[PDB]
Amino acid sequence: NMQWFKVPPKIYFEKNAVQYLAKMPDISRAFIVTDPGMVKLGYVDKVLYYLRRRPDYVHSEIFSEVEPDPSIETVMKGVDMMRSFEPDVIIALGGGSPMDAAKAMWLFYEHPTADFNALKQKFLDIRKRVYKYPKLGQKAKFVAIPTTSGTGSEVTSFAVITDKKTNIKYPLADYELTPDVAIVDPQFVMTVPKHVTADTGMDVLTHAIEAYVSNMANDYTDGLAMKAIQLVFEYLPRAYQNGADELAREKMHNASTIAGMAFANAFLGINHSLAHKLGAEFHIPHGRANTILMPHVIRYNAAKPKKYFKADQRYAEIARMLGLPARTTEEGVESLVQAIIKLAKQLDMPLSIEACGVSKQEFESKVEKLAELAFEDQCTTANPKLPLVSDLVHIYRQAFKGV
Amino acid sequence: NMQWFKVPPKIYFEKNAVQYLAKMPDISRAFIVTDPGMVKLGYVDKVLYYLRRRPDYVHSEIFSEVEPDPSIETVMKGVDMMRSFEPDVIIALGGGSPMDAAKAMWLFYEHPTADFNALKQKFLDIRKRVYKYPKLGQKAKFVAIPTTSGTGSEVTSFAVITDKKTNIKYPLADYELTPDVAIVDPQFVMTVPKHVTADTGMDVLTHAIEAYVSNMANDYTDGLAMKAIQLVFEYLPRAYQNGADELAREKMHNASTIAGMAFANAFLGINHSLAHKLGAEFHIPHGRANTILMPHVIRYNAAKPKKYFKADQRYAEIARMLGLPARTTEEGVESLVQAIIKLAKQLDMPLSIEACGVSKQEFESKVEKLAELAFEDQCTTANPKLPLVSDLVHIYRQAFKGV
Ligand SMILES: [Zn+2]
Ligand SMILES: [Zn+2]
Repeated sequence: NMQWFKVPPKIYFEKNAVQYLAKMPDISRAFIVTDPGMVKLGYVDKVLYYLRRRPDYVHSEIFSEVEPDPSIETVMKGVDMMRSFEPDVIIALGGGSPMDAAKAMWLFYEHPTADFNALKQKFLDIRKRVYKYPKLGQKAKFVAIPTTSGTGSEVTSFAVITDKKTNIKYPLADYELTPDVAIVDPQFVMTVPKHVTADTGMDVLTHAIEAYVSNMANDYTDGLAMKAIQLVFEYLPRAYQNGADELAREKMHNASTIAGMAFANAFLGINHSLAHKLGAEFHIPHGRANTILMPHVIRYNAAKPKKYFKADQRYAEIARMLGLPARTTEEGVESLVQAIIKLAKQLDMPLSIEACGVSKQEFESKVEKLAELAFEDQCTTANPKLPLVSDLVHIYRQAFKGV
Repeated sequence: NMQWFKVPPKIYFEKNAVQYLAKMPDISRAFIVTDPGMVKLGYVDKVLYYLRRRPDYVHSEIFSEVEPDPSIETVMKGVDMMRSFEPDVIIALGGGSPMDAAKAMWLFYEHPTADFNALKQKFLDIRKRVYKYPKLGQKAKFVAIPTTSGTGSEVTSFAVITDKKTNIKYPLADYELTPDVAIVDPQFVMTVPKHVTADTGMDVLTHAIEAYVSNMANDYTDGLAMKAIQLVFEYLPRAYQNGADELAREKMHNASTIAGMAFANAFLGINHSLAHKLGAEFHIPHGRANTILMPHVIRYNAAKPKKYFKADQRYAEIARMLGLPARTTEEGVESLVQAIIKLAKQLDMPLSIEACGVSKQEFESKVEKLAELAFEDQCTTANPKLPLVSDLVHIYRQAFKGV
């Protein structure tokens, strides 16, 4: 009946936070996990530069062959290199893919006695307050360095790896995979194109709102989630209109992590469940799908359940702090909805599934399937109210019309 | 030029959070550091109860001879017992005194090669972003369990130990003393008398406000500080009027830790500097002294410096979020001041140094001394603007009249 709050014990941020790698104690062998993109932009060179500046010599190995939605094959390939190389630090540089991929290798590197076939079956129960295999004695430290703003994976214990010969998406639980250090350096976000600045920027906002109305929300996550929401409405338009705006980028990158610290402990809701499946089926970007769904999900969650429920009031708290009309809970909710629609328009994002290129026959033929899968999504468990599959169908249909 | 944010990697909270000690992995020998008060209330029995419920036998040693403002003699006495007992977990149960005392023993237990005479001279530079002696390989885990709401010491790396044959107060730096686990259980706060509920409750508010206008404030600490401020204005009156109010106690205990997470990284200001010396000289309780000074310190810090300064605007942000009139920065500031005066009155607290029993001759004879010492206080370094000793004299004089 108790609750817990967990984050990386050290988060370094502001520009050139990456320079900590020149100061970080007790590291002689670094295993860098990333993708070809970060290598292309010389971001890996940036990391290696500060390791060279250490008084003692540092041997480094690079693992760049990481694909979106990392597979087990990719993981075990990395583990094999790690076991021969034996790093005392693992540096995950990139988006959610290299982050989750690196976390997975870290697990099997530290626990050679672990089997993936076993992990496939055991599921993440978000009611549990202790890891079966927590961090006790590890041979390598884990440093997360996100390059988007963002997934906030640099503060979570969540690692997901796809199977391919099945294609089921498996979250890895029982093992504690929270990074030892998170380096939130905005210099890595400077180059992000504007249409994904908008996508990733709205996922941060979705993470924070969902974390705030989650049935796991607490005093510790509430303040962080609220702050994240504030920062997005303040600087995401600026970051979009001008990606050279250093202040706007610094704020969004922090908001991404702060939103992460909230949902790492409070989890999410059906918005991500609905977006997971909608985006995988029609190849719609994650944050783009979240924006289309948000107006309709908030209205559903705000609807007092058929009959202690507070989701409607909590949505109004966000409006009230945003300085929006919330004299009553009902209008406060709709104010928040309208603010999000305005923002979405500023970022030139679609506001319907139909606007994305999806037919109405292509959609109606898949809606029952996605609704059922969405319900099955782990994130549904933390939604302020457990929905019927029919509730998710209705939301999807409203989302197709748009708003 | 980078910044960092650090907290205990695991914070357990809500009622019966102490039950984690039955689940906490890899502990066979517990060294409990506390004071006679916690033993009297059976709080130590509560801790020992859950250690017994572990599958494996747990040998426990208790160290209760801890006095307010712990001395080095107390520390080295504890270390000697630890070295013979060899605990794999240290449990600090109590207020700031047993917490700081336990942290100090932990240092010398883990680092037998450390000298206090050496630590006396090296000072806490709050510009540094790496510990000279961080947590790498420790033979004992540190569990902090606060019983007041509170000092928030259960999340800081700050340990202070008095000398007596000198009586200089020495913060211990270079060594990383952040607890591995913080257990914020409101069952330990239920019995706190109401006049100290008010004192400790207002110190939380002082920690949060100072952390928010500190020159070290950042996106991560701002959200936490703001949340803390909200919780106090909402539940501190309730906690005062009725100490059996379980919700009010749970909220204040969380607010204490959340305020801690903010100032652990953002530090404080002259309010604590002024309160440290005022309280040590006239034996005025910490939070009681902070309340008398706050109206006058906020007005000073809000005053635009003689000539990027934002302290005035940030004070108004607190008023605005509190729903107070802040149409302009100037009135927003004064609104916050008035809200604090109202609160102080609800808690039946004094509003002047004279109201505490201090004469006007007893005061005027000491004011230069305290002002000079206040300036010298470490906390002054993080104040939004560096004050002259004369500025601190004026504040002290305004505080004597009251408001
Ligand atoms: Zn997301
Ligand atoms: Zn204090």
